[PDB]
Amino acid sequence: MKRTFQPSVLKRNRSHGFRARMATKNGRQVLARRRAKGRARLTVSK
Amino acid sequence: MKAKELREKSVEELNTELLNLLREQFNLRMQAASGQLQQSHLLKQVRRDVARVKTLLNEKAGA
Amino acid sequence: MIREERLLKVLRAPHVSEKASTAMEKSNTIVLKVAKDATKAEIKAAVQKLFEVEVEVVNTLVVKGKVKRHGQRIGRRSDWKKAYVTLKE
Amino acid sequence: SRVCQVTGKRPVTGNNRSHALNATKRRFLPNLHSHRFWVESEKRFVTLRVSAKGMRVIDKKGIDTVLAELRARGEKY
Amino acid sequence: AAKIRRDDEVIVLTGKDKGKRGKVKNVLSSGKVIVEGINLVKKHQKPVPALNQPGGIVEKEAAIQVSNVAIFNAATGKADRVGFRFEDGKKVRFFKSNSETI
RNA sequence: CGAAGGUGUGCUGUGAGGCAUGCUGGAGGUAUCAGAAGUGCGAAUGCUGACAUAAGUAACGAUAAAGCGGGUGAAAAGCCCGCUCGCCGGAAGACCAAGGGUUCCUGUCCAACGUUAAUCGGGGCAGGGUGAGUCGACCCCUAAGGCGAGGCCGAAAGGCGUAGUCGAUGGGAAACAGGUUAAUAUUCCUGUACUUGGUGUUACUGCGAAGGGGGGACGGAGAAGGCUAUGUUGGCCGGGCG
RNA sequence: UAAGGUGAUAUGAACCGUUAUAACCGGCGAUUUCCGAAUGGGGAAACCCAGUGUGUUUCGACACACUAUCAUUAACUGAAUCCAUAGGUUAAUGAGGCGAACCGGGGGAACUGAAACAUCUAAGUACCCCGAGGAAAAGAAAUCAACCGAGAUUCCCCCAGUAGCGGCGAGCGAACGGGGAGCAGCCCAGAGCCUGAAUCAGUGUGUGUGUUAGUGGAAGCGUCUGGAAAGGCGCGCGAUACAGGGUGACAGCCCCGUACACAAAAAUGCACAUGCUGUGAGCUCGAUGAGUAGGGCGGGACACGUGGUAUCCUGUCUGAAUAUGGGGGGACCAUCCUCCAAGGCUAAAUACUCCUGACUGACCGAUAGUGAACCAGUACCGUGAGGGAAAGGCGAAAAGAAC
Repeated sequence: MKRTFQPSVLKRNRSHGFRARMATKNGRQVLARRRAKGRARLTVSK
Repeated sequence: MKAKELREKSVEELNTELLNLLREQFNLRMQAASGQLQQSHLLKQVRRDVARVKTLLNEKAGA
Repeated sequence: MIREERLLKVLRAPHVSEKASTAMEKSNTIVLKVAKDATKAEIKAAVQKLFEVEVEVVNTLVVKGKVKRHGQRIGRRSDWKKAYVTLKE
Repeated sequence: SRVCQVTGKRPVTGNNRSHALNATKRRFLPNLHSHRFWVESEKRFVTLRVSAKGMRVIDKKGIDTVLAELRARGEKY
Repeated sequence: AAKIRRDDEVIVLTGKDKGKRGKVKNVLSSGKVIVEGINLVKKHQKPVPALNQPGGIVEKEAAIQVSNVAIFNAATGKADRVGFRFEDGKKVRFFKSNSETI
């Protein structure tokens, strides 16, 4: 069985990284909601 | 040190004092990493001295 | 200028180990912990002007911190830079 | 977007009403056309996206003052 | 702005050492002073062999609350409350019940 | 000279209840009459924590397989060493990419972890370890694609796209053999090299781009030849004659 | 202000102090790495790569500063194409991003109710987007009224679940008028007499009262139980202070406070008087907002669902008179009454609480109260959006158990 999560940091950073949220308006709304909740990891960047 | 004593000094004397303080800082931190300096506290005071000189090196140099 | 101030600030500590001692014997190479910025040219300039010794070549590596546990806190140690400074024969 | 430059007309909204009074959201669009007007002040042609009522305005009040209030409101021509 | 100071002599108003007097060694920011030879606790001093080790059961002085001590009057011999007056431009302490400066 | 709470006992009321007092506990409680309810639980395949039962039961994760001696230790079927036996060997060996992130190495510890014990460990703890002009990234160039000044379009948000600018999984300069650490090596060391730029005199001299031309620069299948990697044999060399 | 300190877990080490530049607290300053609107280009956030100019070169390189885009303005150029624009360069100013609710506008559901359901409801709600402010919106009658009159807007209580609207069902629901809170009016469409005219927007000068550190601040002893007195008993005192909190058990007189009386070098907030800069004031004469009012068709809002439907806004096609005139008074006509659209600005009464301080509670007390009293938006779960715990208590004092 091959599972659904086949990791890759390039596709991870291109799909859910900080600049991929900061490109669009809805990603900036995502970041505003993460800061309003107060989360430690804003995105998955490292 | 006496901050007023550094207020009575000039640009060149304060620059030579800054470079001498940084040299003494380097000697002390290499000695502290080497094993000596039972008296550690001088480290802190030397750091503060350099900061004070840089304050006047902005302040006497002009507003 | 502000050259020699940077030279005073780049060096941090000498390293003491088994590999450092074997280096200084078998290769006349000193091992020392530098700042994180620390280009090799300014490392060579600093050790030449402050330590009165001519320098052949400088290798640099980066030592990553170990993720230690204290009590229950996970804490990473600080990330520092090591330099093998080779002296002239 | 479908904005008349002279009159400021926008597409407005409303309902399709049926014969059984079903209401569906529709839009009313302005009668927009691009027309080029001969302005003899700067003595060339200026294209404007205007409504037909905007053309009637330019026929009533001359093009030279309508371009002046267009310059006043800060539009492009 | 501090009534019981370091080298003052005090009496104790409350405790196993009530009425007994002594001079204050040190003042701690927890609202507690140490008065030597007045509040003796018997600590079991554990030896930790990376030094020289006395060991044993050593009696030392514990912290007593500053509300429990009061400045000795040293004339009549009873406890006295102290306040602050401006005998001259430096603020100074003084005993109540007789206007005498400490 | 002992409150709430807890835990017994004795009384008492038609009942929900109440009063007394023993032990625990160690600082709160509250008459009477009024007032206000998050006011009374056994059930909702209720929710949360604790604890049972099955039950010391099934199981202990490839049917590649172990046996003995010595050591260490409080203790050895499992650790270390040694000798035999077995298993893989187009892998169950050796190098990497991705992905992990210190799991690597040494000393020390055996509570928890390890489906058993553990003196062992990928476990805890302290220290150590990653060395590059040539390897890779970064860098120069581009594909699919993305973003995209102006622009065009769209109630607003925004959509599409030009010039550009990113984008490798592709194209582009250069290093090998031997040795060395407990842990790194085409990185350190020895020997022998190579590449690209700047700078400075020297020899001649028309050079110069964002433009032109070439080159880079390319499919599948098949077949043959020449080689080499590599292996076998013989010679040679060192030991043996059981 | 200060005789004690070097933040906490958190000991230790080396020090710094005590009459004043130890430490602490406050006003103003300085420095402020990198990412982020991220602003020199790019990028997989916290990284890579530059260009230009100046000064420092021991010649291997350094150190600063500038270089985004858009809008507006201004200056140089500048095509097709004489002219000229388009375009290009440069400078100056301004904007951009974030933030809890309140506010205004552009779009805009469905579940649901109607005991089904399509008109209707839910509902202009949820939500999305744009924009601004400490409030915002409106706002000075082409308004109501009734032959009497009131005089801008907003908010609260009545009118009134009333007139009405409505598959006349489910439901929706005014106004006039009355009582209050708060009250404030103006200006351009244009000239002449005139220029510090009644005032407003900004700088300094001064005063008051604030805010940002602080200071002083009353009066209790013996005795019994008890580990410990603040408790019991007795005998006193203060109180413009018996709010509160600690103190070895319950303290007005032990402490910090409290009532009270005071305090600011420097920075601001609000009132003033004052002095510059812009700006008009006040009399006379005129003018008085045209693709507009209205109409036809299609929608929407008014409580009002096209109905006999007044009024308002509009996508579309038309289209006046212009104060001897025009709007409205709920189809419409005539007479009366009342106002003057097609241009603007405006305080207060009103809404809200991310945050700051103080005070309060017939609010909770650790399965409660915030998800979170404890290193909680944490561990952990998920590719992501996102979801999301459990966990308080020795003692008075560690005196935390030497041997």
